[PDB]
Amino acid sequence: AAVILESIFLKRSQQSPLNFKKRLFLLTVHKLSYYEYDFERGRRGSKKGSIDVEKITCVETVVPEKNPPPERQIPRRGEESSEMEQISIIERFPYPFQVVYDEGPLYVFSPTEELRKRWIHQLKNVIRYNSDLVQKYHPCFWIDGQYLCCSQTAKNAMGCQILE
Ligand SMILES: O=C1Cc2cc(OC(F)(F)F)ccc2N1
Ligand SMILES: [Mg+2]
Ligand SMILES: [Zn+2]
Repeated sequence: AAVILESIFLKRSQQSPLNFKKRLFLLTVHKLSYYEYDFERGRRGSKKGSIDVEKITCVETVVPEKNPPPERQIPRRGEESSEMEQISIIERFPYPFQVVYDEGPLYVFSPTEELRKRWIHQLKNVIRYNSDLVQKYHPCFWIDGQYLCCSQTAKNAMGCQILE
């Protein structure tokens, strides 16, 4: 079923210290998938996983990390080169969004706000007919065994904030 979006994003892996990995994400009408990227040949490398779109309960932005490492900091502008600074789009991923399903949240970092907006808008569209949409979500990341927003310690805890 047609490719809706295809992007290189930094994702937080399921667990140990948190691990972030640069992966290609593919949205079709029924599946969200991710791949090791084959940079040299310009293709999808090895498929690493998939979830059914119909298992998604919620998709929203995530309050940014207070102390992000450089890989997730917003570029200052002109600190890399004099003009045409575009390679940041595969080097820096400071705009995070979350896909909630049964297991709890998947954290994905987008290199630009516009790309994050498109992914959220297209994800909301494809999950509109989902049976288990929640009207409550966590605005902050779950880190060190709890959600920063409400200190709850089940990854599948009901959201502490209502959705508009
Ligand atoms: O380590 C990981 C990264 C990841 C992403 C994910 O969502 C998916 F497939 F991309 F839609 C589901 C499971 C996992 N486990
Ligand atoms: Mg660089
Ligand atoms: Zn919360």
